[PDB]
Amino acid sequence: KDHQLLRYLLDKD
Amino acid sequence: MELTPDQQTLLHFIMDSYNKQRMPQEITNKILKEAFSAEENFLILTEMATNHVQVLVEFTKKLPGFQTLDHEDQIALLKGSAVEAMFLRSAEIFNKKLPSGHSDLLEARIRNSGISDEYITPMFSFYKSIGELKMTQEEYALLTAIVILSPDRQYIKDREAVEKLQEPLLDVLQKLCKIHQPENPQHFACLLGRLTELRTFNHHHAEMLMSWRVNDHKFTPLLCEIWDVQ
Ligand SMILES: O=C(Nc1ccccc1F)[C@H](C1CCCCC1)n1c(-c2ccc(Cl)cc2)nc2cc(F)c(F)cc21
Repeated sequence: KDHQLLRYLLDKD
Repeated sequence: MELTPDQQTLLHFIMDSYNKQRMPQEITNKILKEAFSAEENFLILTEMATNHVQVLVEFTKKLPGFQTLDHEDQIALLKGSAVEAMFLRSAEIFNKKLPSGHSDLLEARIRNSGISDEYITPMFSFYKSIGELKMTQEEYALLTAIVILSPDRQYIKDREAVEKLQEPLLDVLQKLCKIHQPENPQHFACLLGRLTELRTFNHHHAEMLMSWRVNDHKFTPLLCEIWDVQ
């Protein structure tokens, strides 16, 4: 998906 | 006039999060130590930019109210500010006072890093424009937070929610401008105006990187998401 790593870094922790 | 207790709390909190970035001295020490090939400098840039985005996301998540925003708007703000934040951080690093002759060697080394001359002139013009503002660490931190919380970004669904988060940071920055430079009442407007100049690096960032004097332009998957490359 578009911006998959950014979405991950934003939604983690 | 003076900062309120809530404003002081907000300022120290922003400063603490901002100070989690890679130290300017660390970066300039490597560039000044020895000259690198355009290939070596390209790899130094991609590793620096990857670490920068990672820390920028952590700084952004700590901005008051950021986590209450719509998830798609959160992505749009990060994606819309990452390149500008990198150039603003590079400008801060470039303008740090160094021993006699060091800033000249640093400039010459960056000028011969592999980047095209056509991107060199607008880049150093912006760095020197930033340098003339004689900004404090607090001003750089607040200006970075203001860049990130820009309600005018493309694809932002709820601009008012973003405005509400940016407005208290602009108020704090305005007070700091009046305190650090009372003789210059144009200082706040100057700081804000340089943000327009900052936005110009978005249009040509992809070309700036693709025209680096290297045979292969390898980027990390995270940089591919944030930069318009590969
Ligand atoms: O690492 C960098 N910038 C940077 C990135 C993320 C966080 C902090 C940073 F400083 C590069 C290096 C890379 C290696 C070759 C020399 C330039 N860099 C730039 C720069 C930034 C982006 C493009 Cl497309 C072209 C050059 N402007 C700089 C000014 C400086 F004072 C400085 F110390 C390094 C600087």
